Amino acid sequence: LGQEKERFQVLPGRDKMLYVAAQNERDTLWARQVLARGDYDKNARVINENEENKRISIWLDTYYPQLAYYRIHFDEPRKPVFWLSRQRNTMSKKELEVLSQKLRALMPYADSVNITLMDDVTAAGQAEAGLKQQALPYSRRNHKGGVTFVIQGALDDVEILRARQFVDSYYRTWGGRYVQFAIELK
Amino acid sequence: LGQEKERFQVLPGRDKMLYVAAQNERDTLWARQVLARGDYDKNARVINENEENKRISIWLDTYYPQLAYYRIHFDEPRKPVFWLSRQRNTMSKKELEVLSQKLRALMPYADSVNITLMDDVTAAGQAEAGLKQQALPYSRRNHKGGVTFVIQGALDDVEILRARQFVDSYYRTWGGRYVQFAIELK
Amino acid sequence: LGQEKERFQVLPGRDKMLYVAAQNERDTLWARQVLARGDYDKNARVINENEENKRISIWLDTYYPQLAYYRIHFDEPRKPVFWLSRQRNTMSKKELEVLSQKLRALMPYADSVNITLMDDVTAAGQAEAGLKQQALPYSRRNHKGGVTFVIQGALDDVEILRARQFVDSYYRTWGGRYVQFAIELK
Repeated sequence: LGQEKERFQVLPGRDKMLYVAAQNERDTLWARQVLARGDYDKNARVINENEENKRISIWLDTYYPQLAYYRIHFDEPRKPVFWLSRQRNTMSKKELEVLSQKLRALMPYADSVNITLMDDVTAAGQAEAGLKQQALPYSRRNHKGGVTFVIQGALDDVEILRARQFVDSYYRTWGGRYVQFAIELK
Repeated sequence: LGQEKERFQVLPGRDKMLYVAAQNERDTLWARQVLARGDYDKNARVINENEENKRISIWLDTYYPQLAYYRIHFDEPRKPVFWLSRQRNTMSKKELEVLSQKLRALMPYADSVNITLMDDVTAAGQAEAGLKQQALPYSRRNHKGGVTFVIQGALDDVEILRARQFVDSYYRTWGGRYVQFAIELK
Repeated sequence: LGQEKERFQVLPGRDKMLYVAAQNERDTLWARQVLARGDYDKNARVINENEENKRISIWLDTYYPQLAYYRIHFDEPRKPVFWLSRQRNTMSKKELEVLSQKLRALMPYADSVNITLMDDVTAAGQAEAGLKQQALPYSRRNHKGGVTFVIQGALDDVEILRARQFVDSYYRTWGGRYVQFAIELK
């Protein structure tokens, strides 16, 4: 990979394909272009966290429709970590091993998929803390199966930016399936 | 290094790579350019305190998410010092040796990473003292898990500058994870 | 040194480097330029009191952070004198010999570094006397760990100049860590 060794990871697939793991969309596009140039399109794929999370969510929409979960993390791409709700889980260890097996089959570059339970109260508390940290007025509204944090009042361009970066960061960690943020409209 | 011996340090890595330690961003960019010219990009890396602190923080966000800490200092780059909260520490000596080991692995140029406990009350007091030194009006607001110092009133261009330099200096020493500064908006 | 024998001193270093001691910034710049011309940059350094005081202060900020001190004087550059607070000293003779040893190592051109205790009440009294000498109105404000002298009223261009020269002189002798001067704003 050369000077690109820090941006990308090449992983072997169970499907005999090669996977290039990228860190963002701009690297993903560029990497796909390089592939589409040397004609490796049929033999290699470029992956990223955001796309893979969307792709697996589609599959879950049809196979595990009532599933209470957060997000998959790929800090170690050969061993992704699937974050599930601790409070809202209904499945036994055996059923969770089945899910993990089916997730592995969907990600040919993954040795295994670890299912890890995450606390809902913690999920919402980390959202609150980040808003308190920036002395942002907000209302926490608890609904059935989620929480909305409504950010209130006017904010300057800097504060609008700093709040957007917090929100973006939160979603990258937790996904947008449980806690959501919104901006007050008056 | 020649006439550059005072700005940079060359350190060997456990990964067989060479590390050039720089003092600021402008030296870091220039040093990377020199490397990108002689084609040492694949064999040498340029490091600085600010970038390394951000890089390790990312890793801690996922592996030690509840960790109460300040900052890593590199006054001796082969032996960085990781400043942890004395009051908010929950880990035993053994758990702190584990952390230190994992920090070492992340910094191939470090012989060891020393974990040092720093007093929260001291952290906030040094922030206060620096504001008192400049006869700056401020409110200290104690929150849960932090302190905000809100600098009040109008200030002339010189005083705005001298307050920014204090704040910048404070953050370089302590990081921005516990004590924060803000400017009053009226 | 020739006609330059009165402006500069050449001192040998323990590090095998040669040190040129200069009296001001303009001589320091000029001396560095001469060196950067004959290619002695890698073998000789130019030093001055102001820069050396800043350089050692940085080191003390991290190694002796609570240290109550004034300034280092180089009237005899091979034997600098480090002025410490007599009232606010907490260290024993042994601890002060340790400090002196570490200061020596930081100044390869110094045979030894003498640590000398200076009286805080004397430090503030010399500030007062110099202001009384010029029939300057002022308020002495005693704070915790320092004194501010606030110079009051309007002054003509000559008096503004004479007060600036006193202040500049004071700081050169005592540093700016204990007594500070300020100008009243009305």
